[PDB]
Amino acid sequence: QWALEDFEIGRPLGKGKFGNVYLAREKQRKFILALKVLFKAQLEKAGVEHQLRREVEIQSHLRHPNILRLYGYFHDATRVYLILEYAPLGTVYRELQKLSKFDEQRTATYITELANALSYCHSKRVIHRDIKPENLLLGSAGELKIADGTLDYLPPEMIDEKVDLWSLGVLCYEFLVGKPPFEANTYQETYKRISRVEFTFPDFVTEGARDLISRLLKHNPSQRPMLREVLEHPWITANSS
Ligand SMILES: Nc1ncnc2c1ncn2[C@@H]1O[C@H](COP(=O)(O)OP(=O)(O)O)[C@@H](O)[C@H]1O
Ligand SMILES: Nc1ncnc2c1ncn2[C@@H]1O[C@H](COP(=O)(O)OP(=O)(O)O)[C@@H](O)[C@H]1O
Ligand SMILES: Nc1ncnc2c1ncn2[C@@H]1O[C@H](COP(=O)(O)OP(=O)(O)O)[C@@H](O)[C@H]1O
Repeated sequence: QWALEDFEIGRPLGKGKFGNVYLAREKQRKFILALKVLFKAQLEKAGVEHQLRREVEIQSHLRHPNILRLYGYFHDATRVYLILEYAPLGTVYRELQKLSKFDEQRTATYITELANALSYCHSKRVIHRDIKPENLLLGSAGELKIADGTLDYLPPEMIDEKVDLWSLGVLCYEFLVGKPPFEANTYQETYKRISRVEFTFPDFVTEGARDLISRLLKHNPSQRPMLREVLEHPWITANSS
C-alpha cells in the first residue's frame, strides 16, 4: 500500500533519463533505500512506459547478491516511484572515471560477480540486452550489483543467452583498458568495428586477460564460452577474490 508520505526523503543520489534518485528512509520499518522517481510524461514521450512494466515485473522476482533488488513500487497522476536497494558506493562507471582503469584483481572480481548474476539469470530464462558500466552499482562492501552511445555494448548479432558473454568481454576490456574495445569517432565506424570484431590490446594487457577477452569477443555466438568456463578460467581464478 505504498505512498510518498511513507518516506523521509534525503539527498539526491543522481539524475537519470526520466527523473531523480533520492536517498530515503522508511518511517515505518526504518529501512534505508533509494527512491527512484520517474516522470510519466517523459516515459510516455520516449515510449518506454511499456517496457517499464515488463522490466519491473521481472526485476521484482530476481533474488541474488549481485542483482539490485526492487522492493516495491507505486505511482500517482504524474510519476512512478521505484523502491530500490540502495547501493552506497555509486556506479562502476563513475569508479572507472575516478580510477582510470581497474587492476586485474578488481577486474577479475567484478567479472566473477557479473558471471554469477548472469548464471542466475540464465537459470530463470532471463536475458539482458546490454550491460554497461552506468548500469552497474556498488554495494556497501564494494560488491557489484546489476541495475539495468549504447552502440559500444551491442553484439554483432543485435546490430540467445550468448549475448551476455559478449557483454562480459566488452566489460572485461573496458575495465582493464579504460575504453570500450570498439570505440570510434562515429556511429558508422563503431558499427563496422563491432561487426568485424576489430579490437587491439595496449601493451599492459597480460596474456591471460587477452585470452579471455578474445574467447568472449567471438563474432559468432555459438563459439562464445559457457558462463561456467568464464568462472573457471585460469586468469579469472588466478586474480579473483
Ligand atoms: N539503487 C541505487 N543506489 C544508489 N544510487 C543510485 C541507485 N539507482 C540510481 N542511482 C543513482 O542515480 C543515477 C542515475 O539514476 P538512473 O535513473 O539509474 O540513471 P538512468 O535512468 O539514466 O540509467 C546513477 O548514476 C546512480 O548514481
Ligand atoms: N533494506 C531495505 N529497504 C527497504 N525495503 C526493504 C529492505 N529490505 C526489505 N525490504 C522490504 O521488505 C519486504 C520483504 O522483506 P525481504 O527481507 O526483502 O523479503 P524476504 O524476507 O521474503 O526475503 C519487501 O517487499 C521490501 O519492500
Ligand atoms: N539512518 C540512516 N540514515 C541514512 N543512511 C543510513 C542510515 N543507516 C544506514 N545508512 C547507510 O545505508 C547503507 C546501508 O546500511 P547498512 O546495511 O546498515 O550498512 P552495512 O551494509 O555497511 O552494514 C550504509 O551506507 C549506511 O551508512
